Amino acid sequence: ASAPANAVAADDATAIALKYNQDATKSERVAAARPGLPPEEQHCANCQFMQADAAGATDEWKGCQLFPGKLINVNGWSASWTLKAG
Ligand code: SF4
Repeated sequence: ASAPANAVAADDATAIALKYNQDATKSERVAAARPGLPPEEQHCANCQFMQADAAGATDEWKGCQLFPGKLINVNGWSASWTLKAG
């Protein structure tokens, strides 16, 4: 439940550029509708680019390639998601 001290801020420069919503339920994913899988089934957990092996990862909060020294919620989402197809 509780967010980690280093939660990626939704309003971080990176989160802005990426449109990282932190919550997939509220996420613009619905509109952004990335290819691969329907928006409802998209979140960081399924993201090709996610560093699961983040230095400090935990189940709810994994690392994103572009967001070092913070963690993104696995049930969050951003624009450059891409369904894990590799
Ligand atoms: S690139 Fe992937 S892991 Fe990183 S914030 Fe976007 S959806 Fe999440």
